[PDB]
Amino acid sequence: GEFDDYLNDDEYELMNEVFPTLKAQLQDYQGWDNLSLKLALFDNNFDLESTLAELKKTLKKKKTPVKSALPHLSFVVLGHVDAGKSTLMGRLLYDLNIVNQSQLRKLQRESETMGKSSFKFAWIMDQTNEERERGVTVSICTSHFSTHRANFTIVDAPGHRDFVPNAIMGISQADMAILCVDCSTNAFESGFDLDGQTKEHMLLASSLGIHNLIIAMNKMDNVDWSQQRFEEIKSKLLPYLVDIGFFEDNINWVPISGFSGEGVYKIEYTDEVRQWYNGPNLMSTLENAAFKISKENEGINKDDPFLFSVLEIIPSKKTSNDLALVSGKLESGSIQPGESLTIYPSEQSCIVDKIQVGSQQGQSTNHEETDVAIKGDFVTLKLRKAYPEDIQNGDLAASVDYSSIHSAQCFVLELTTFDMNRPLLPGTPFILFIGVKEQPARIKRLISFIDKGNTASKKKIRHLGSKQRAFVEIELIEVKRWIPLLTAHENDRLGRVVLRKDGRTIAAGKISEITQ
Amino acid sequence: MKVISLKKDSFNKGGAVITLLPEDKEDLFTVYQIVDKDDELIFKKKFTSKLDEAGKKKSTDLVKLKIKVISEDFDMKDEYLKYKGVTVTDESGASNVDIPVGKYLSFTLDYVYPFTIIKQNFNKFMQKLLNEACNIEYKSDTAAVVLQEGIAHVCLVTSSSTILKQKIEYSMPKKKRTTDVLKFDEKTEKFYKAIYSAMKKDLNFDKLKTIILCSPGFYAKILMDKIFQYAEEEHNKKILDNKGMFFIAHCSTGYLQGINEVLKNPLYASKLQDTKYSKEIMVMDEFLLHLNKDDDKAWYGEKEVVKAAEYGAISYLLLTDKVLHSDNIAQREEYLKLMDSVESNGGKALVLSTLHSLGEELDQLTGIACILKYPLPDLDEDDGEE
Repeated sequence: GEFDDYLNDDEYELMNEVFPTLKAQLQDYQGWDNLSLKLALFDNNFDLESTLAELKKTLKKKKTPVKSALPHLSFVVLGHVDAGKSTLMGRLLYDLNIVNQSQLRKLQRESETMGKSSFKFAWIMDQTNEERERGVTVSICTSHFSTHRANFTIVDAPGHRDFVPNAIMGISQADMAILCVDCSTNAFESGFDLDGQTKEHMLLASSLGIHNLIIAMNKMDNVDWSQQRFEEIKSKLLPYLVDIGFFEDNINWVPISGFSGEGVYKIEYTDEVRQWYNGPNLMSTLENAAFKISKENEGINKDDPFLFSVLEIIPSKKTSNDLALVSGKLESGSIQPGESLTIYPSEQSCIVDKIQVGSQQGQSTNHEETDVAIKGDFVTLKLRKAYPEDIQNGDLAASVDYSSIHSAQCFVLELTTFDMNRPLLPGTPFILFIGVKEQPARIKRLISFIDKGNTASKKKIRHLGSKQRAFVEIELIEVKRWIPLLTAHENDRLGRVVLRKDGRTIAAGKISEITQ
Repeated sequence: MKVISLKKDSFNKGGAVITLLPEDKEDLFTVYQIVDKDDELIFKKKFTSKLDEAGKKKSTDLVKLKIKVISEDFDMKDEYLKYKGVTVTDESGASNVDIPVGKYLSFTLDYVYPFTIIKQNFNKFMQKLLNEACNIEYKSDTAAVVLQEGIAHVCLVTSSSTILKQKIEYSMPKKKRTTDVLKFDEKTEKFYKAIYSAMKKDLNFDKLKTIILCSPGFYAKILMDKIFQYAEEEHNKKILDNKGMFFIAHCSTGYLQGINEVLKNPLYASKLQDTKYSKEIMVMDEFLLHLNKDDDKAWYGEKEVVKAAEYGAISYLLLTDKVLHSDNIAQREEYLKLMDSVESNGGKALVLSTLHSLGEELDQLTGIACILKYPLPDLDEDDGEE
């Protein structure tokens, strides 16, 4: 009980002043508003002065109301899958002096069996391959050895075709690449095929900027360590390498047996089975690599913005399940320990606990210390303050400066095609191999060809001028937030990929642009 | 599937009145390609329970909606089809009776109640899948498992599709420094155990006849003895009796791709259990042999396929039910003309059903393609593209 808003018209006839009168007059005269005059005439009940006095009053409210670490040289061993590239790489591994090694010789001999397939330093390594079957691959892609000149990383292409991806896009580009060939008639004729994965395994390498190659002829012993077969082998193996792009004069050929160990550790005087060869041994040839001068100490190969691709994510004690150990390649820039790396995808960051440059050495447990690495090098990092989920492979890490690195779904790529059985139809599915990632993709559409609209046949690139093997739009079938990737231009190992239909590799290309 | 009635009214020669019963998810996919938007479906539901408001208050009943169709929620793997609509209301009081007019309504399909389709564009292609497949004998027999060195996928080869069931995966050995930190082996054992458990649950040695195991590498062979080890541990005679439904194969990639490498490639399957997989595998084979050997005898695309029909040059016209029922009616007037035009210049025809791998493969080619009798170089200039 409150506010009395009667009176309202009823009173006008009760008192008898009409009201359509004062209205106009005052209003105009004065110059305020309506509503006040009706209230005031009720509140002084039909007055005409005291309400006007109030009005003369009213408006009155006034509104109306450094130090250089020396390498330490990395190599990738390449080969068909049956030359005994493993038997030969394990012999280079053995103990880097050698023998003494007395436990490891026994342990290799234990590795099914101590009596069965008997042993001479390598047969025993081969029996470690037969045990290792039983959980596919028991020894590591980490391997290192030393020589009189240098400390060597080997990563050894399989064994069932996977470690060749562990080198290129994979770690530490290779100062020198090692092609291991079988001297046998059927095995050299096989392996060597244009179609072989072996040619591809060599083809990336040459594309990558892997300038030195050493070619090692295994399994000499079956072909009686022959002069004529060896010179006949050098004569095919080289024109094959030139078709790849390699410089045949620059390539060393070393005759060897991983299986007896002749020409591996000491020169082929130790090999009485060949008297005619006079030249260096397979460690002597690998060691033969020219030392680049490390820095420019504090200096460049990217000063440019840091881009590190993540090949693999794996847990560790000190370094988490991820933001844990991370493995991949330094696409551009540089990284050093104790530094902060930022991962745009997870919007999280971490501190580099340790950095393993190329050649796989210094373990996490023993030491914690080691200086520094430029683009092109692989690293195995250790990340301190970040969580298992935070980094997945395909992510690119960088600093806050020129940070984030950006990332997405389908992309545009200038692929070039090779000799295929089938061609690429627009819409055809293929398997893309960037780094660790191998995924199904659809080459949806074929935007352009040489410069026309068509399907994509063999050997197609624009003949002259702009090169248009094919302009393509490639979409990832597998998963939303499909894949992280970078253009080749800012960094190529993130950018370069291979396309293969079933078994065969149909094409390769560079990623030109990123789309949603 | 079971069809209770199916009738042909007397003032309307075309469309129909279908009363029908889906029996499994292969019949949920058939129904899919039959219902069109604006067709009217009449079901039972349980649309009981209310606000409060006057009274508590409700009742129950068992009220059926004659609902106009407007859209669909379809997930084949999840064995779920639902049709969204507004009530037709009903209709005279003769139907919808009890239903409250003004209220969208949906029908989530069950294998136990029949329902009736008041159909407008009931065609001979639909009638084939409603009286052939509709296949009260059922010949589709297959399950797969594709596996890389690190991921595996339980799958189900369907009367069209390579439907995933379970994108399993464990912590795969990456080759550790030491002799292989027993971590690798332990991790591998857990994995063997994991798939076995999955397949044991997912599969049912009662309706299936083929199980395909494929991998790049020994991984498929390993998984087959791991499958049967753990069977002989559980004494699982749903798997041990059927040691002869398993077939171990190699494929380039251990992703879904491997399925179309094994099925359509004459490596494994020939004419073993192939019935609904027959023909359709070979023709899609040859199509990619031809197009892809850059011989101009295999073509894709509405333009090029209409062009290859002006020369009469078509030997096998390829179309899909995915582009057909994918949504639209007018567009198929042309695609019929286009078959007749090409055959009147040359060819048979092959329609791919369509959640299928083969139909998806042709869907990824615009749901239209052809195989020719002769080389026609440049059918893609004149008309402008590739």
